[PDB]
Amino acid sequence: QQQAVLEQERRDRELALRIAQSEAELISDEAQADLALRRSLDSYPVSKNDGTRPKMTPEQMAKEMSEFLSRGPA
Repeated sequence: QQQAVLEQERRDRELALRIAQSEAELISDEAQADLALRRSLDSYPVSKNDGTRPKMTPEQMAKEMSEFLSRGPA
């Protein structure tokens, strides 16, 4: 198991050191940008499908005022 605990230990330190030295140096911005790009699944733009377009229809203003008047005191 030596080879295991050995390469595992040495490696562990190496990486850990890279992340510590990198994050501490804040030079490895490429990683953040990448992970951020892959993490931003919402990369795609917005898609209208609810009808939130200008012009308040009777139903809208009605739902707003109705919901407003009906709420509570303070």
